[PDB]
Amino acid sequence: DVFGPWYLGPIAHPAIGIRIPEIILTGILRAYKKRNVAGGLMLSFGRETAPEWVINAPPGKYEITRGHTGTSIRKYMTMAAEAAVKEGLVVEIEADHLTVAPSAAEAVKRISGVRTEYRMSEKELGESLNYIKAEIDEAVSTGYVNFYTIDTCFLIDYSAEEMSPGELESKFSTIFGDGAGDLLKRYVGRQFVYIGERGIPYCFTFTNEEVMRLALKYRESLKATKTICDYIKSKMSKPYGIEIAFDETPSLTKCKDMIFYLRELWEIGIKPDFIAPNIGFEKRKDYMGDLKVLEERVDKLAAIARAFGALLSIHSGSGSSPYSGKGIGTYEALLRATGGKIKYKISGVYIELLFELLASYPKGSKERGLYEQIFDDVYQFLKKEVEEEGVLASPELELQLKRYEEDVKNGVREERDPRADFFRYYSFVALNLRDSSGKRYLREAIVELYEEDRKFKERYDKEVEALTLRLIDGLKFENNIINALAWIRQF
Ligand code: NI
Repeated sequence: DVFGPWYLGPIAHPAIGIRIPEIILTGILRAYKKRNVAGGLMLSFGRETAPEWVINAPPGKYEITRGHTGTSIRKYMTMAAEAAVKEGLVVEIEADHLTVAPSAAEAVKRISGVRTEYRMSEKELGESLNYIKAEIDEAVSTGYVNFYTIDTCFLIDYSAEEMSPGELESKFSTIFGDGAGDLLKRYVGRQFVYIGERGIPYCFTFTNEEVMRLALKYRESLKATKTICDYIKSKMSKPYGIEIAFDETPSLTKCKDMIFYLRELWEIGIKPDFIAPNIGFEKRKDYMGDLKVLEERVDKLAAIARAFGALLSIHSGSGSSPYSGKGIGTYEALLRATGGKIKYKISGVYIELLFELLASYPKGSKERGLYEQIFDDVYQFLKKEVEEEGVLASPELELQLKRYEEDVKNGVREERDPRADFFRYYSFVALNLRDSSGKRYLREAIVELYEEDRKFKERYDKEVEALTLRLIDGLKFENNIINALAWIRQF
């Protein structure tokens, strides 16, 4: 009998972040149980979660952005595993975005519309890797981790695309040496053909110059991915999978880049189950492009991933509102493009939902008082970050803060609107703000409200379940457990 944490393999499934496992797990597991779903439960190792020793550190040691949910790796993994065992459910415990980066604030800025174009030192690379290993150690120590997403997008060298032909060749020869010819031979003068769900065969060929650029573009990303995957392999006594996070990049993912990246991974002995391309999805927004163009693009990239025994993993899955999915028509275009064989990720949307729910109670109520305190403390914390040029300060944040001010001044927007841009993007800091005794006072209050107020618990659980069911029914994950067991049985 199969239940609790299992590695599900490259099969269609939702994977859902649990920023406050205490309040979110009931509604999610209800929905999973109702639609007979094998789902993932996760948090991002670069931003949302952190090791215990980061979480339990005193105020001020670590940037607000590191483990900003207040939820440790041990905690989310143990709570989710144990909840699932208790509910008789198969789930996958995933470590989302193992992120190479100089800081969590940079990893956050990256997905909040902030132009930083920072460049990492060698010591920084080393420490980021050590941070990741330590995070891994905590995951492994729980006995429950099934799956890791690796994010080395910070290491992608965009200068390789702009090098002079003479500089290019010279660097290529020097780096790759006697392996240069082998590397070119894998690609140049070959017609690659990948067939999508549509039945359209897509043709790709490569010039030497293209291969040389791709190779220089991705060498550091590939090397770090290798180091991370070797460390995971050295520590895991149970089977697991890898996802490549390839989505937090400045432009759309190109077909040839992905062919190359997956193939080079393959050459060094890494076969991801999932790859997450940039397809034009943005955090906190319904899809803002042409649905036909989207389907076309996803059909191609899905076909490519398929030939490497992989599915696409869709990040930035939540949209403009907790109720909007990712826009009308968006799920249908993804399903046609993938025949339903797809992994889809959401996380932050559950806290947006929490906050708007609190905001919807009447002034006079404690629920709404709590909301207003959250909003006020966030606003003031961020003003102070801009004021003191703290770690989250940026021109973009400053503008959003001014936009909110202007709008309330001109009666365009009401005070404490949870839809104000700055709050939508930066409300996450609420869960890591601390009182003078260093407690996460707002996260503690939320959990208290939930644990002690029966009517609040009930309404939130219903909203969480409902949101998870919209995702499940929208992307046809109902009964996906069948393929998960077909994978597991093979072992
Ligand atoms: Ni993501």
